[PDB]
Amino acid sequence: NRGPEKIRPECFELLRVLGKGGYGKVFQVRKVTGANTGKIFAMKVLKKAMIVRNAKDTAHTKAERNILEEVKHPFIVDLIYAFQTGGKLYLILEYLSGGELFMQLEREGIFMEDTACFYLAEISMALGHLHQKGIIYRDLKPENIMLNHQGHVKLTDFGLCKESIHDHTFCGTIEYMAPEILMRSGHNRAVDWWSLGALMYDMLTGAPPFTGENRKKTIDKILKCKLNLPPYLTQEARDLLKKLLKRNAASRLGAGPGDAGEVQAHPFFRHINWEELLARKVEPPFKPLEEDVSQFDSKFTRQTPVQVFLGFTYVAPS
Ligand SMILES: CCc1cncnc1N1CCN(Cc2nc3cc(C(F)(F)F)ccc3[nH]2)CC1
Ligand SMILES: [Zn+2]
Repeated sequence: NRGPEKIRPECFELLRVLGKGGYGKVFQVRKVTGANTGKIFAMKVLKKAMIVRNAKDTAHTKAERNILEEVKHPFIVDLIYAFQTGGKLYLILEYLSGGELFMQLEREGIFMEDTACFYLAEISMALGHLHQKGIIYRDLKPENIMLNHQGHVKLTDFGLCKESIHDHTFCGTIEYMAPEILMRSGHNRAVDWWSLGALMYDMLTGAPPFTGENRKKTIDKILKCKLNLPPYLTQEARDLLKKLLKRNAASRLGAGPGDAGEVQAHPFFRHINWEELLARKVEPPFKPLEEDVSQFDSKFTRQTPVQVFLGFTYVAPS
């Protein structure tokens, strides 16, 4: 009765702050009008004025908008609306109440192989679909991996960088960045299987494979590449990681003509029914405690909101 919806900032109620950064804020919000009223979303708010200052920032912002519209997949975060005002860009994504999956590592100290297995497979599906659509993830990290309500993986940062720091690859943690990214010898589709390697390692030992005393030193360690394999590891987890964490790109598992399927065919995934896995029919090893703000804080509080970009405006179907 009266139109379709023109989604506006005033359709949402600002409930908590989930993330602050140089380029904008992530809020937790409730839709209060029309359509799903009462449903909870995450609302990423970006500052137009500062993005258009820099072309590399304009790219990711536009790409994120693109990818989230065009690349939908069960282990990738859903975009539900997008819209803009003068001076601001808004993105309303699904609210991921499970929180970060490396916070589960804080509590588990470390992840059981069979438990890491589930998370790694789902991750791989996402990465593999991401490739089928010609997208390379660059800087995958444990922060980029989140957990929906029932506790399944969802990939997360496709736009700008959360940092407020800005010192684009050296702003936050580099421990999960392939040598080539550091040697600026490009990237490639096999850069993401490195990152999967680093994540596995962390998932089992609680640390990235090579760390140093400081940046310079870190970068070094990584390039040096000497790999330390805790004893308590089963042969196949050993097997898998050797292959993945390979100095040279060409040589990593997942690099081949068909590659995320081959990664998946590895004996470490022998128990994984991809059919039901992607149907989200396997119960996840972790099911956390809808609005529950618990796993983001305590750091974040105080809710309040501070040419190109044509077609940014968007409503998801379904
Ligand atoms: C919007 C997806 C999401 C959904 N549900 C619950 N948690 C989520 N988060 C909240 C935390 N977030 C990390 C993050 N990215 C950021 C980007 C910015 C930027 F404004 F771009 F500069 C600022 C702060 C940021 N914090 C990961 C995704
Ligand atoms: Zn940055």
